[PDB]
Amino acid sequence: LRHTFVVADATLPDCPLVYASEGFYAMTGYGPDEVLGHNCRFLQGEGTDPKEVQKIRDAIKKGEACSVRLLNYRKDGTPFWNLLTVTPIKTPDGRVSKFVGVQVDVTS
Ligand SMILES: *[C@@]12=NC3=[C]C([C])=C([C])[C]=C3N([C][C]([O])[C]([O])[C]([O])[C]OP([O])([O])=O)C1=NC(=O)[N]C2=O
Repeated sequence: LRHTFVVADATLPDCPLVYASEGFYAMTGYGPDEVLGHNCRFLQGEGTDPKEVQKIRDAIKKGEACSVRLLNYRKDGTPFWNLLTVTPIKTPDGRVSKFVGVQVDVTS
């Protein structure tokens, strides 16, 4: 039902976020001044499973949509489960331009 959504700029090497819904900011606890121009890998931490992470990277590198479940931590430290889904956006000539991801706090 509910879920946040963001846009990452693939034209840039590190895939920084260039847009985030109001839910993303509220959920994560960070403000646009702290997220724009960055990679949401900053929401990851100790419990975060590096193997799951390793899957998004590859999907991205390979430029394929992908969904995985990762443990993320809000700005206050409180952790939460993130059911993330990443989708690539290719130009008419096949090249990838942006990446779109939909986050969902499935902490149940
Ligand atoms: C972040 N959501 C998110 C949304 C998009 C559109 C993309 C492309 C990536 C993410 N990430 C994954 C992260 O940026 C990175 O791709 C992986 O960490 C693998 O690369 P590294 O170089 O860091 O090993 C998001 N990850 C999250 O944990 N939370 C989000 O909301």
